[PDB]
Amino acid sequence: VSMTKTSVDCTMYICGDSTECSNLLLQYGSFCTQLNRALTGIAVEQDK
Amino acid sequence: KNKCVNFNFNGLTGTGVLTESNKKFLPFQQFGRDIADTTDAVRDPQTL
Repeated sequence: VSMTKTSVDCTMYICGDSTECSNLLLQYGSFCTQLNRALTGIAVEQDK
Repeated sequence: KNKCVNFNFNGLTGTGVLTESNKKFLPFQQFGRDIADTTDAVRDPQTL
């Protein structure tokens, strides 16, 4: 019926312990938040 | 330990929370890599 609840951080996932990475990642805008809403949205979709 | 701090050991710069794991660094080993091939463990070069 549903999957296992998980919470993957977009910042740490794309940029694992890197300062310059996060500086360029923030330039992309809300794509980081969309990654969280995407993986979380799947979990919420399974809850639906 | 148990605090977010900036590390600098043999050029392996980064930011993380220091913890004590079961990693047995040999006298020749410099630093440990995670599944993503990124530095997740270092060693004090002054004293083992």
